[PDB]
Amino acid sequence: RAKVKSRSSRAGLQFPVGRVHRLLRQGNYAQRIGAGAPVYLAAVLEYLTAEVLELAGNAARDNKKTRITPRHLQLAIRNDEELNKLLGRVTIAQGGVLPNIQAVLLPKK
Amino acid sequence: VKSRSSRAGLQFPVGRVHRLLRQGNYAQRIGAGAPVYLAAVLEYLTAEVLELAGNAARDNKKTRITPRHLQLAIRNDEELNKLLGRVTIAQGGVLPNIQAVLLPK
Amino acid sequence: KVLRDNIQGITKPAIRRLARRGGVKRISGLIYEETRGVLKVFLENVIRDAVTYTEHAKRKTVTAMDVVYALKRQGRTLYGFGG
Amino acid sequence: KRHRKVLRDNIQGITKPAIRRLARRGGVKRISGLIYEETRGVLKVFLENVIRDAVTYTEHAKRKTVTAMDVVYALKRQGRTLYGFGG
Amino acid sequence: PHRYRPGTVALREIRRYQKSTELLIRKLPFQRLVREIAQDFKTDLRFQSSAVMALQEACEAYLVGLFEDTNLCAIHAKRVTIMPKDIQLARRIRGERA
Amino acid sequence: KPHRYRPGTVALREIRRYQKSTELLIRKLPFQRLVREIAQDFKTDLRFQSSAVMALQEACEAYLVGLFEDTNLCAIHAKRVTIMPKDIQLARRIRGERA
Amino acid sequence: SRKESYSIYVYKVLKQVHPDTGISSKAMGIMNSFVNDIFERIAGEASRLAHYNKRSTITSREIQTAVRLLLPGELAKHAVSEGTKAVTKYTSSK
Amino acid sequence: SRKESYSIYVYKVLKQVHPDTGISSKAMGIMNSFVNDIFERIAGEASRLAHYNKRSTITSREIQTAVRLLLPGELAKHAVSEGTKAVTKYTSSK
DNA sequence: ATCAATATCCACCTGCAGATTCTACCAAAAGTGTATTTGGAAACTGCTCCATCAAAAGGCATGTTCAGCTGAATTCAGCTGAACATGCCTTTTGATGGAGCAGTTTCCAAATACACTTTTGGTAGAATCTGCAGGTGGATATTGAT
DNA sequence: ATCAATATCCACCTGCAGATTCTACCAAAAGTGTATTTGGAAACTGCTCCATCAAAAGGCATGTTCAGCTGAATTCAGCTGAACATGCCTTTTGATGGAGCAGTTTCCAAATACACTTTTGGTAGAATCTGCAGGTGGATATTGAT
Ligand SMILES: [Cl-]
Ligand SMILES: [Cl-]
Ligand SMILES: [Cl-]
Ligand SMILES: [Cl-]
Ligand SMILES: [Cl-]
Ligand SMILES: [Mn+2]
Ligand SMILES: [Mn+2]
Ligand SMILES: [Mn+2]
Ligand SMILES: [Mn+2]
Repeated sequence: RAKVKSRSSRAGLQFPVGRVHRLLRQGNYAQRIGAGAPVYLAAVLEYLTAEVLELAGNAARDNKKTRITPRHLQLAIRNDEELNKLLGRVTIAQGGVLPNIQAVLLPKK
Repeated sequence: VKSRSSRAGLQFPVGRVHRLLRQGNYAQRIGAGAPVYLAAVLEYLTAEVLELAGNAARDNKKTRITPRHLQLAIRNDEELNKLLGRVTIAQGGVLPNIQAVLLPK
Repeated sequence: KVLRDNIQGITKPAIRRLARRGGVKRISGLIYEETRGVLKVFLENVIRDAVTYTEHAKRKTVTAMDVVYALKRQGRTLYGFGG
Repeated sequence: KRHRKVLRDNIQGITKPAIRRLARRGGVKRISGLIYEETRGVLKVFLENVIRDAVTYTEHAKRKTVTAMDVVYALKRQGRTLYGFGG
Repeated sequence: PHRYRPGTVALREIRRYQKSTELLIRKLPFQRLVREIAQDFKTDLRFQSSAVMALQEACEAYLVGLFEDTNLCAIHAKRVTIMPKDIQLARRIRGERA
Repeated sequence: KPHRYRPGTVALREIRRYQKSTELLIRKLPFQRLVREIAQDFKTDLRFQSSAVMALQEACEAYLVGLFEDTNLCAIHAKRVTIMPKDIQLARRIRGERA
Repeated sequence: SRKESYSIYVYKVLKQVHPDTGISSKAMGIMNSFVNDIFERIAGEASRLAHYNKRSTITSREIQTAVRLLLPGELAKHAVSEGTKAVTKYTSSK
Repeated sequence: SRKESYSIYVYKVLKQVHPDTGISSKAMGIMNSFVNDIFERIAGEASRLAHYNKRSTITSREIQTAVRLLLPGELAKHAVSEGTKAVTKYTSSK
């Protein structure tokens, strides 16, 4: 008799491998879901969460505030160039724009 | 034996359209009206672009629809424009259009 | 004698304080009307798609998810409200 | 056992007269001299990005021939859906 | 009396709002506007509090973003003032109108 | 004793000539080589359906032409009549392509 | 071997609206792509509707709200028309 | 009854990459919408991959090509990596 | 660029409610175990469809000349829109009461899923037709020079 | 305004490719009968969401003054278009050897289908915290005058 190790930790992940599997079965994405697919994806989602999370927290502490607001997450994503395309046609609530004024508009001396 | 497609007074193959709903995995299950209603919408639409196109075929003094004509059709008709904005018609051309300021005068 | 559509309730200064967030040094007087026009179109067809969602679901209250599904539908995917 | 010949620098085969011809159909009366290089600039990015996806479709499918479907599947993927080749 | 010359609060104002994140249209003028646009599609509709801010959020975003994109067009024509002429070019390139 | 047309006048004359047609405008073998090159540089040792090259050339000319009018609108917007890079960059920036 | 198309149906519907007009093979091609494209968008947009509403099946109603969502204006309206009761003619026979 | 979220997993991974960093509730909100979107895109793109090649199932192999298409540049490759890296570690489930 | 002067910013400090996080239990997933079913990987192998290759030609690109007209640069009047104080009002805010609905259990009839068995519509080459692309020369129009 | 110089239009011809037709073999609807879930239809709540309600806050409209900007007008250098001569290379066509689909078959390795056993992910209260909301007071910026 051999008992429970979550498959998510068998893959060394924080993200829920099991759930992601349930979610792919119930998405109508294909007839059958291979047992590696949900781990791989969970990894990819966990990874991606990680990547914007550090870049945002950086901008979070840069803003001299302890935690992460949508503001920071925006500053994070829009200043990073590789996240800007993945999230180009996505709008971040309560985010703002990056401060940006055109050269031509500024005073002269 | 009587097919469902003529049973609904359609040219389009309701039978197939049902089957083609088998692999989008668009859902677990397909209701029996879905292929009929839809196959109808496709038949309606192919029909609608077919007239506007054939017109341009005959303005052009030709018996046969070229992709050209289909373009003249899709782009000059404005509701059909919009459904097909982000689509490119092979061998199609553009609509003849010169900007006002460019013409001599 | 203030009988005026609420589109004009979109007060003038407020219409574009935005333009500055948009990065604009100075704006024409015509711009406000033209703007109020675009504002309305934008949200008209959005609420139209949002609502058929409310309607397909046989509901009588528009929920934020209907909005979200619709924004996505329009290619204006919004994060922070359920998808 | 016959490999040749190196393909290098083929972007300049997109001749200035041809760049012109595309441009007229676009309805352009007059073109700056810089426009041609810029254009070649823009064409090659475009054609890279498409062929990158076309090919990723070809290899996932474990073929070694790019098929028009791959092209089409890729173009569509770019939101530049093309009619007249298989979808 | 003494004060600032034209254009200068504007920059002072631009940096202020780019600095902030707050909503800029007001809530009830908007809400009123929203339900009005709504009722005209289906009668007897009500709305989640959340679903209204959802819409203000989407709009203000769309609009601000509507330009940075023309301000580029106003600047493109050796100008510094946005005009209707400019917005239409923005939307026509984006594919909203021709 | 010999001349024919003023500057600008055949320009329009060809706009009307090409807008009337549907032929591809890039030459076929030059396009193909370029394609094969970009490909080969992406993964080696590939082949191509005649079909899939035209797919690409049709798609391209479509793309480029469509930008050119978007460009031309930008040139005309700035009281100019000649397209410049300054224009193409504005077109792709608004399109959102990321130049 | 076995490639299947919509081209007969287009040709059928072609003789209905322009009896003395025909269609080139490359134009017929384009018509297919038009059919197939139009098909997934509708079928797809339906698919996620069922899914947003936690129901497991696509009924004619989904195909419809789909059409309502994705077709513009009047051909959306002549579609639901020409469409909704392609379906009774089907359910009024037995 | 109550719906379910990704916030614990996000908060967990958050404490790992920045041990001294919390997360606002609506910032958690955004992060949640983000996972979801990305989830669908990949899942969709794979779904459609699987389908072009007349294969009935989605394997990790499809999810990968999915990432290849849809994730940009270098962010694509740390992704293929952390994934095949999570997947072998899983199959070594002894 | 500096001097003097309104006028706006920006760190430094700080105590509190409104949030964020932490704690303390419960169905609902997820994980197992055992049992079956199947999709698609390997292994041939038939057969297109691709890659070169060559020859000749004539379409088309390139490189050069010459000028016209476009883009850019300066100047300048006038009118538009920014800046602000001013004064009245719409919007905010804070609960609040109650009907209105979405959210769900529970429970069957209707609708759809399987698994075969005829039966027929669609497809793939071969059999006929026959639009129209391309080559004309004759006209009309447009263009540009006197 | 006339007159020369092309270019565009446009009707007729005609053999060929590409369309249309016609026949014959097989995958795919359709037809039956039995096998399983669902999406309501009735019955019921919790929770948001509407309608008021009423004090004050700043926000908005309004009107005034001036600046600077936008639009116009002229001038000019030089760039880009039109024309030609020259000649390369693409285009055509036709052949041919072979790599590589794709079409079939065969057999595991892998996924699904149920049945229970654990475990976790999430709530609603209970226990901690930090931007804020706001009061300064010190600098940076901006402006008009020397
Ligand atoms: Cl409950
Ligand atoms: Cl038959
Ligand atoms: Cl002859
Ligand atoms: Cl033949
Ligand atoms: Cl503060
Ligand atoms: Mn797998
Ligand atoms: Mn019978
Ligand atoms: Mn190379
Ligand atoms: Mn200080």
